[PDB]
Amino acid sequence: QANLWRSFLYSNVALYLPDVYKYTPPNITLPTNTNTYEYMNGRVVSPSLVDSYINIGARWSLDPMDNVNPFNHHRNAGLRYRSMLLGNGRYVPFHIQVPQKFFAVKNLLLLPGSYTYEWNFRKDVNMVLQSSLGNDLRTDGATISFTSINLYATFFPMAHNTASTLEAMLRAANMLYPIPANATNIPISIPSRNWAAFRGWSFTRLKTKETPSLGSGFDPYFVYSGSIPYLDGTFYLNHTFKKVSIMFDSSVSWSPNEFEIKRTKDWFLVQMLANRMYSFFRNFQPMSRQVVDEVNYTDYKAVTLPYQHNNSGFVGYLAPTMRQGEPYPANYPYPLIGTTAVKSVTQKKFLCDRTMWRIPFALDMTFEVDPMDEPTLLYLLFEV
Amino acid sequence: TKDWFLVQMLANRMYSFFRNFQPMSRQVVDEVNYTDYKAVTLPYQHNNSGFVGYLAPTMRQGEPYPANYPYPLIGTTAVKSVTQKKFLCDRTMWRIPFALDMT
Amino acid sequence: VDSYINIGARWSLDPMDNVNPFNHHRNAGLRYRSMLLGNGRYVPFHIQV
Amino acid sequence: GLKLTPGLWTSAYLRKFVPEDYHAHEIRFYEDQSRPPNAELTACVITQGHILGQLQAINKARQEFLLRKGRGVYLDPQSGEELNPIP
Amino acid sequence: LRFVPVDREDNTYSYKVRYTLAVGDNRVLDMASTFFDIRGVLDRGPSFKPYSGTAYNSLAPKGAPNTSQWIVTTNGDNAVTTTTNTFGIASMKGDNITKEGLQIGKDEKPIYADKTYQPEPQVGEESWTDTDGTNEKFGGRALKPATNMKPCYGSFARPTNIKGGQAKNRKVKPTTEGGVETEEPDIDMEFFDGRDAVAGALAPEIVLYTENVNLETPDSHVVYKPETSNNSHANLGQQAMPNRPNYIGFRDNFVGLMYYNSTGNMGVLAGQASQLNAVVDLQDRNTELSYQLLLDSLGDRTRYFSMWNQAVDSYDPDVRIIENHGIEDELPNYC
Amino acid sequence: TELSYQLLLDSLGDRTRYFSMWNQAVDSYDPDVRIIENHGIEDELPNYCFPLNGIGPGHTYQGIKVKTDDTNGWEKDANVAPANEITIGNNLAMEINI
Amino acid sequence: FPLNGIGPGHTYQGIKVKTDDTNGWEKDANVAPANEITIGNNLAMEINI
Repeated sequence: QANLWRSFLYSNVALYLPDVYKYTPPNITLPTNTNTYEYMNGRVVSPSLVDSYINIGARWSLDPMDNVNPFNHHRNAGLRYRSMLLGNGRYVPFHIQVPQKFFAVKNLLLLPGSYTYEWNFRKDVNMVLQSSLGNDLRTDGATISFTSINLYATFFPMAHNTASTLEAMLRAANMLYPIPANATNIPISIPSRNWAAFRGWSFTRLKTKETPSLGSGFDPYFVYSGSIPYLDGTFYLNHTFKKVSIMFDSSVSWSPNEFEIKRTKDWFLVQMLANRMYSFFRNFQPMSRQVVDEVNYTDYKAVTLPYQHNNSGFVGYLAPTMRQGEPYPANYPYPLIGTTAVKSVTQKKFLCDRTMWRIPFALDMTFEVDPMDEPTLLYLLFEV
Repeated sequence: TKDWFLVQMLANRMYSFFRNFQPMSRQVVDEVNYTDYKAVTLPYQHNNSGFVGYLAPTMRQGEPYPANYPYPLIGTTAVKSVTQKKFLCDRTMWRIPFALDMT
Repeated sequence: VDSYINIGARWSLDPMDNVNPFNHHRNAGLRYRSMLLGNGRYVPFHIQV
Repeated sequence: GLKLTPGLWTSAYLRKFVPEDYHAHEIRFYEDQSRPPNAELTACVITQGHILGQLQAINKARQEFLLRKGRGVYLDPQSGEELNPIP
Repeated sequence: LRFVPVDREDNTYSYKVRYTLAVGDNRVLDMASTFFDIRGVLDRGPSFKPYSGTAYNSLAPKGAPNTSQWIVTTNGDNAVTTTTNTFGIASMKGDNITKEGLQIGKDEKPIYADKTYQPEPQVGEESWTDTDGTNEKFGGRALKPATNMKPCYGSFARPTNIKGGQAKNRKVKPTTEGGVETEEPDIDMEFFDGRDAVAGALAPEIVLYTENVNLETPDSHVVYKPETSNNSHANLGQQAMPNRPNYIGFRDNFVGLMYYNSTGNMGVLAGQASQLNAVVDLQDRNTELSYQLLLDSLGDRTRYFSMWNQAVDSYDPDVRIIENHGIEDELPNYC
Repeated sequence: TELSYQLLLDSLGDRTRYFSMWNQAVDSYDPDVRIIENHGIEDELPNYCFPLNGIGPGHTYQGIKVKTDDTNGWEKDANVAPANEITIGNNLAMEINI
Repeated sequence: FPLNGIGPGHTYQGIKVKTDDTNGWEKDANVAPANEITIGNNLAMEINI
């Protein structure tokens, strides 16, 4: 039973940890590119980082994992469904049908005139395909190729009298802001546009490595093919927000100036008032855990990860290597229960994903964010 | 053939079409294009050699050695592939809509 | 039929297609009936048809 | 353009007022009386109902098509059947 | 109406297509009802692994090496570069061994094992209560010191002959006439007797066929590599781990296959003699996300289709949030 | 007659669509047995078996102590038993892919 | 199965056919004095999982 549990935890959590926690085995040479399959595979993660005892007896997502795209997983049901749909081989021919979207949200109709309609398609593999790991598919050796595209259209009758009647009868902005690494403040200034149509705005945090530089023919710097939350709405870094303050300029209320994200019931109420799959209360999840007290327990000594030994002698040491070591009592973790329990404190955190923030309704703001180790972008959806 | 699909649908529960019809598709090694193909018969295919009973639920026997079956359809040394298709329909019947001779 | 049989795809085995799938010990209905009669070789039955 | 903008419909709605059916002598509160209205109810900008029916029909066809093929469909390369048909 | 395009240009990163529409006389064109129809070929790259764990020698211990050989230089004033050690198995029983090789069948003119395939690695003596006694001649086949050492786990060697053999074809067969070269299977015969055997009576005790194969590991890699030199003694204990699964396919609602909001590459729905682009395809609006939210909103009517959302990205809820309640390991489990 | 009865009962499902155990006896098969979906096994790690004492066998050792003299020599000790079992290196094991 | 895929074994040497037609074998120098080569199948222990 222990082996089955450890194998599950390994294969479903440990291999997907950030790269800072892994290492390159000695005597092996791996590519210098950090987004290629060979590199993402060669690195080996110690099996003891997530062991059988991790947060024993509670619901708690791992601290490293919160800032990792959960959708770039091999248990992604939809991605696996699609990959099966294409087949089980490397070379497969595809027959597909796709709906036009620009006119799906604009809903245009054409009267006489004999128009010309030209559209372009993509052959960049990264943006057209997807991968569980997210390894640059462009350099790996994936390619796409078309043979014939034809357009299917459906006209409808309408009397010329009706068209003449109509003819004689009637006679959202997107902004992306930078966020340097390990930033905490972000003062932004909205460009001055028509103050009207400010029917609330949304905002979420993304990654520079994930948002593509849409607005050209081909972005050479897009070296990732996983989930693009900027395009499919799979946002996950919504819990890294602390406080958003608007300048003193007056605003219509559905109108405070600063909202506290996490120190708060106020934000819960605001988001509920702003109100499916992409909606609050379907992706909000609080959690609570008891942990060893730091300052009251007098005999506390924080052992660093390299010097923590549990299951010594019966597992590879800091490596998926064969048996090594000698049996000996463990030192990690500290018993929170039992006849020799230690003093405890309570921790609390929440995860909200596949969603967005919605503030109800020259403008200046200041944003607070929990520091992160890679560049991020502040996405703003000014509905108009 | 789409024609038969249409005929059976037009002829139309547990004992009914569209509840027991199931198509399938698989990629397999190409026979005539892959130049270095050699069809090993079942008795001469060895995989997991040495760690399983040989042609019998018998104890460990053999020696470890690289396997020969199957052919890698994926990877950096993938082989050429062709597509196969088949369907299974069960707990059902055919229904032709409406001296007589048939074949 | 080893662990690698048609790795990565949905495919019923070629030999199996022409074998009655209902003559299986995972047949839910047959097992239900056999339990209904009991768990021994000799059992008396009271039935209505 | 020829696009029916929010602003135009609202202006038409605001300007309109039926001089009749507005009883200024006593409190009547139509829809509490069991009597028919003085004048037939009509839309503000659109007048002919045939055109409105046609617009409703095109909208319904739009929505049903979007439901039928919103995801896009995968169909077999060799043959031409749908691999993920939705009824 | 189907519509075959007028002009098509397949550039390096784009596939432009141009059409021509017809006047809507007594009719008007529902544009949002339009849908394309694509047909092509897809190559998912060498990083396509639609399964977890290996496919070859899955049962083998993850440190077990094949039966291989290596050469020790033994540098010095009188270097001895002919060490040629071996480590492996011999399981093919035989009555006797001679210059020809292991004896398998007697008919006498005993039949000696064919070198192309025999001894079949699959076939081994099936007896723990054997106690045959007398002289137990045994044979097998090992890997020559030219093929790279890799663990049995996830090790493949394409078959080269119909009978299951894996030996490569030696490309060298010099002849004393100029002429041309010839191909012979690269297989040999090595004999071993015993450490304590006295020089007087030395007889073959273990035959061992040795060859080269196109060893490769299509779905595995190495996690522990003691020494850098290929084919060394310590290298026998290198570990292997299966390659990580990686499913590739199209995106949810074929995101990215069009060129919405691409100022450099846009479209026009203008008249043949109008020159007014009716499609203002700018980057102010994010069309794909608008589509996603629109489809989500349309759930009201389509709340009956339970597979309505069989492609949307999702995660295993237990992976993201972990509930550790231990393991019911009260008893032991002996072997 | 029997097949007529079977089809008749099947047809009667309309009214009897509420009885969820209406069909608890009809023959059926495990869908996964007929059509097999092979996606491998999450066997990334090994799974070792260790001896009952946590160690294999070993060798008998004695005790020696630094000489009271400054001499860099060692002598037999009497405060330690003549024979002590102390294994050398890692322990014997055998791995199985569960 | 053991970690190396084999149990223990016995040390063997190398011998080659004599350059003479004589049906006799001599010690060889192109092979190491000691070689580990197990005989028969490998040690194992079975468990009912």
